[PDB]
Amino acid sequence: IVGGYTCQENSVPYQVSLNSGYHFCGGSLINDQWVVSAAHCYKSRIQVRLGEHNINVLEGNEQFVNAAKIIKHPNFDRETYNNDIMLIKLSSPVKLNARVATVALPSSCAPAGTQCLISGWGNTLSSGVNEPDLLQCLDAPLLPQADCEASYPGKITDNMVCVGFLEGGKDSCQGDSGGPVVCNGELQGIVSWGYGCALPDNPGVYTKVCNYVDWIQDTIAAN
Ligand SMILES: [Ca+2]
Repeated sequence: IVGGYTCQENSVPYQVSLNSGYHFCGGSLINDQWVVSAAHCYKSRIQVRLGEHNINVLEGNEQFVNAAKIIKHPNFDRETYNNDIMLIKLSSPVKLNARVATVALPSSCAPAGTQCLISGWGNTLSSGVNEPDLLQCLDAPLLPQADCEASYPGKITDNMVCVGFLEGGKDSCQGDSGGPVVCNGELQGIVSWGYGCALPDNPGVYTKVCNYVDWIQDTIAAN
């Protein structure tokens, strides 16, 4: 998260860290045994870490659970990042509590102008790389599709939505990928891609979760 602020300890209890020996992506807990992330964060073996704040220090609220089923969206296109959504079934249900809680699926697609919360342990710089220890937060509005398409000519599909600032400075970045975009208590987006990080006229692009509610539920029920 570039230009964000450090989140209060455990204030985003649905945020999870995908670990493959190191933190590589983020995700959202949608129920005691399922996490939703980005298809581009796929790895054959993943350890999901819940109740995290400081990613490099044991604080007492952590719950490390291994992924049992890693399911990428069948129509994920790695070149366009279309359908960049993935589901992870944990090997066992987690203990839900204050620092480990679920986030709601969207009942509808949020209108442009809605203020959302983005969080993650991704890169904090607009140039170069700096991975933070503490969970970063960012308050950003959902942008109009016209502005999204104008920023990325011929690359924005209807399963993508831009969130952020056209003037730059604040944005999600590598490492935040798979992470949550929560507006009014509902998961509206998933960190997917973007040109650079926090650059003017290049807002972040996110997977439009409201288009996948059915697939999510169907898959959870079928697995
Ligand atoms: Ca920790």
